[PDB]
Amino acid sequence: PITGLVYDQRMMLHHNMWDSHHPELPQRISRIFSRHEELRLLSRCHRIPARLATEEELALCHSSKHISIIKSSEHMKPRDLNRLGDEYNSIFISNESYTCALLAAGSCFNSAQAILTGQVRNAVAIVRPPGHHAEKDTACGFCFFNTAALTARYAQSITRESLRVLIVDWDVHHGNGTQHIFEEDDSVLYISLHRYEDGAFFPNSEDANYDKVGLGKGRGYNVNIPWNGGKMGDPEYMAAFHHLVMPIAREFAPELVLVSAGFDAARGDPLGGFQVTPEGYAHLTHQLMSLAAGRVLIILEGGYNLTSISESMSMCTSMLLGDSPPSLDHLTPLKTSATVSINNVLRAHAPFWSSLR
Ligand SMILES: Cc1[nH]c2ccccc2c1CCNCc1ccc(/C=C/C(=O)NO)cc1
Ligand SMILES: [K+]
Ligand SMILES: [K+]
Ligand SMILES: [Zn+2]
Repeated sequence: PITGLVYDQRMMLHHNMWDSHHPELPQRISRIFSRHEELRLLSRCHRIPARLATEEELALCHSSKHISIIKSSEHMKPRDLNRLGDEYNSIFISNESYTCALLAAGSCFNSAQAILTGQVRNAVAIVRPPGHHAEKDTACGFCFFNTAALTARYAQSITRESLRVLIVDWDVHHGNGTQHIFEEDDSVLYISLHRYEDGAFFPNSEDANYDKVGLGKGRGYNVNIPWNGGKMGDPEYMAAFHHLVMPIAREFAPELVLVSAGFDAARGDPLGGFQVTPEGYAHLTHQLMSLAAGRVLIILEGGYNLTSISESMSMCTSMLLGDSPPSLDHLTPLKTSATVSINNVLRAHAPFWSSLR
């Protein structure tokens, strides 16, 4: 019945030297942590310690070349930090970046470890920098290493090779890194809900479209739910969970649920442009809690409204603590394009999941 929570203010050291007003702020995790305390949530949680991930552990998903390059930034002058950052898409690097990335990954490892050994049932991870944009061989979208993808591989390493892990990505952006890493894998099911706008939205690749269902023996284990036609919210995401996410999740029957929990699809986020409410995230969380005997780990990704992400992630923790879900309203009607999007995904994954038809 116990809920774990990991947070370490050392992960605030990662910062943008040239634009201190960059959205991926250090206070993102501190504000969220503060909110948990204000709402009597932190006290009801078991504090899981943070730790450094090992280079051995990074190698579960990342090439040795990529690891060494990011690792070397620890001892770089500001000038070389700048040039290294410009070699990636949307990446800023400081001398503490590599360490914070290791702490973020290491924190989720211990959190995953605590769950699988029954030390806790579920857990929240207030970490930064994010990870789902990080590829095997490169950094991208404020991400250095793919925390979620590494946590899945880590979880399998301390249990069994074929441990069925479901990764749900409700960050408003597509987790391009997490998809590519498990694209041929059937042990790790990847489901992502993301604003798409026919490729006109970060990370601007058609890899995020509904027709990308996986490769080889991984066919059907990659579920892209791409939104088109502007602002989406609770009605759309609940409908997506009702008819796609949860039915596919039950058939897959995961033994561990990892949530790439960005909160930029939240109401009030300057980047996402969506309007998912804290009550909405609570119900998303609650639905996922019915899977894998409640073994759920909520990992922070994006989210750039300090009030929105503090209120939203706190709601998720409240649900994990077993609290009653708040009242959800105005779930009807949906934007028409949302129904169309869900219908395209259903059509695409109908051959692989009988629970859809
Ligand atoms: C959004 C933003 N504000 C800035 C301020 C200074 C420097 C770069 C920036 C950027 C990045 C612009 N590149 C495009 C881009 C890249 C990444 C993202 C967010 C992705 C994300 O965090 N997903 O979880 C959004 C837009
Ligand atoms: K996503
Ligand atoms: K997969
Ligand atoms: Zn995002």
